[PDB]
Amino acid sequence: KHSVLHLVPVNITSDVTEVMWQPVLRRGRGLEAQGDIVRVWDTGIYLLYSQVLFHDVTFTMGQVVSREGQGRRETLFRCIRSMPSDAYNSCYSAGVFHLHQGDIITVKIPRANAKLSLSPHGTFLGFVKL
Amino acid sequence: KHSVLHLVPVNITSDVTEVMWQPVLRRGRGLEAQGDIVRVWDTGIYLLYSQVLFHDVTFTMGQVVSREGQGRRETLFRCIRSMPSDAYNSCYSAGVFHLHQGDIITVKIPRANAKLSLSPHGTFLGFVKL
Amino acid sequence: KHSVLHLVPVNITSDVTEVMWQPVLRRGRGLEAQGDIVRVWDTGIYLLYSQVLFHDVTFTMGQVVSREGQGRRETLFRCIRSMPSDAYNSCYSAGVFHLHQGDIITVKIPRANAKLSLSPHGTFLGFVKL
Repeated sequence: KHSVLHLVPVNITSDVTEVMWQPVLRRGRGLEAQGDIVRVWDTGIYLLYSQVLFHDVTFTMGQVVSREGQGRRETLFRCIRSMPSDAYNSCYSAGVFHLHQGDIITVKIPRANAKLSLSPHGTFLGFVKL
Repeated sequence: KHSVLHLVPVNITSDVTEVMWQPVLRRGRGLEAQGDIVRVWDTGIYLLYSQVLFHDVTFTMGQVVSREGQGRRETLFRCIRSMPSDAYNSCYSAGVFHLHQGDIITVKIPRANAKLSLSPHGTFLGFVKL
Repeated sequence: KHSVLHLVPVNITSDVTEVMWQPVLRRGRGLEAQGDIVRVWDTGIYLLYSQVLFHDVTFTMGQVVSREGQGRRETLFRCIRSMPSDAYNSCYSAGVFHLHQGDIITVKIPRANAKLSLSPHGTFLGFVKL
């Protein structure tokens, strides 16, 4: 029986845009959403998945998922999508990573006031301890 | 040892298009494909993943994955992709959700006679009990 | 506690382009990267995920993930993405498959000298025994 956390947006805060996250599914207690980041309390291997739904015209959009721990900062994975010059695209990515207690997980979109959907069905972030 | 179900198309039936599903991998017995829906017999937390391969010209395409249970209907997640005006795009999404026995899982594409691939390598639906 | 393998590029080798893979996370011992393929030593059910980050102009890009075992060759899944005529797109796909010891897993891009990113955050391949 695995520990899990599935998070959806509460609001979008504006080089960078981030998402304030709220839990809608939680089992176990080794992970905690604290506003726009997720704290890791339990060292382990986790499946981490991220989707962002973008509405921006023209430019390449994508999210970057990173870990910052005892002294260093590391990108884990990124999703990238070209947008039509006209409108709509979800960007999903996921992978398996060793996370260390004390780690902070960030999901950042490297554009100002990025037009991201608040919809829980389109933009979400989650974890499964493996 | 986890219960799992991986499903692929048998045919595509035409506001809405759906897929008739057939199992190609099954372990355990808490899930059942019944034509264009999947019944959940066992309450639990599941990773649910969905890919659809689209061939439509011009318009935004995407699939919507939902649960209908004791009295209510809920979208779980959606995938969205703009299509070139020219041709080809897979749309993958997945997440972790608490499903209740008696639940019906639907995968719907909100366009008439949507040009979806029957290929099992391009359009598929699956579950892993966590 | 699941066996896992997360692999990233070392270099890209040129009808076909493949990736030479190196492990960055490994638990258990039922899987082995050997250059551009992955050998399966342990029969089981695995979540297999693949992302490729493409930089090619114009044409439809995508990767194909296959298994070759005792006498037969089988596509497992593929990801497909149209590219702008202008630039950038990640293609992620994943699914659950029964793999047999002795199996060889391949990730192929069906274009010559495909412009793929070596970045470990953009192009990766992984496995979780279920």
